[PDB]
Amino acid sequence: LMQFTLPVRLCKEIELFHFDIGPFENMWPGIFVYMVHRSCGTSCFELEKLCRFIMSVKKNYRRVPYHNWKHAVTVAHCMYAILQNNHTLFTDLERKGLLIACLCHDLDHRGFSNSYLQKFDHPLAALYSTSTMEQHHFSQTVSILQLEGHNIFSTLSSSEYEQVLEIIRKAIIATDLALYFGNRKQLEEMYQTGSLNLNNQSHRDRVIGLMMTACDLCSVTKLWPVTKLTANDIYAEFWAEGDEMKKLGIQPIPMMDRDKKDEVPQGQLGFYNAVAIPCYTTLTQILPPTEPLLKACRDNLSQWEKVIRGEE
Ligand SMILES: Cc1c(Cl)cc(Cl)c2nc(CCc3nc4cc(Cl)ccc4s3)nn12
Ligand SMILES: [Mg+2]
Ligand SMILES: [Zn+2]
Repeated sequence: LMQFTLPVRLCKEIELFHFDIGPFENMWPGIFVYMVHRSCGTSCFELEKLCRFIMSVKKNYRRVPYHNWKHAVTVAHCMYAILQNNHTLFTDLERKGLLIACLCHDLDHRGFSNSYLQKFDHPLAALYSTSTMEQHHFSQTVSILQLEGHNIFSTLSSSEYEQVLEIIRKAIIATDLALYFGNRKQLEEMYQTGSLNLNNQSHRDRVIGLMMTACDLCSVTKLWPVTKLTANDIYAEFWAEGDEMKKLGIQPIPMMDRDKKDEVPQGQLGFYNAVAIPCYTTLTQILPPTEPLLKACRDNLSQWEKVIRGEE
């Protein structure tokens, strides 16, 4: 009967979409367990195995500016908020699988894109020809699930276990933004022609893929100071990749070229209009209680519009 509790401010604000998990690394495991316990149940996982899993997941994130352990927990918290706001829509295995998938979705990221691994000719690019880093993240997740004392799913049947690992695999693969565009277009058509059916497994898969994009991008749904300071970590990676491209004798795209900092504000506008706003719009159409994500995203677009107008 060992409940996790949070100080009052965190207990109230963790329920909101725009919650920031804060700078105290040591509180992030407890924040995650708190979320598993309320979204899934105190009965979902054996506490000792869950803690051991969380700490090995953490040890397998690297000290990179953006694709780090803080990002993992942040993406899990956005999934927690979606799940808590859409209580009755998700199966017991989905609740179990999706927080784990979010915690694991960038395991062992090096701060480089799929594109950079292909141009560098990294061994992973020969092992996994598409969604290269995402196939790796899922491979690291199965490794950790198979360490002694780390099987958090040990009470599921063979077939339930296979179903949860299949939810996790698909959820992690869906965080490849290259796959997002086509997934969102199909969901838009299905919703607008009324063919969307949440009893159809291949439809559920698409909706979970869209949820994973929404959680992965959730920096654009925070309070503006969080959004703006997170953008600094995102560019610190992209600019390092740009430098590594210049070392291979390749002009990087402007997004990755630190010499073109001036173009960031306009680049953020394209990103909100082409990626983020379409993401949270379709999500809000399918799952109305996720509207606060769309509202926060549009508020951050206006802040980037002010940066261009020289008002910030
Ligand atoms: C906020 C955010 C999240 Cl949450 C996730 C991802 Cl993947 C992401 N990518 C970007 C970069 C968007 C872009 N910047 C630039 C900069 C220039 Cl000079 C030229 C073109 C572009 S296009 N922002 N971003
Ligand atoms: Mg990723
Ligand atoms: Zn991510």
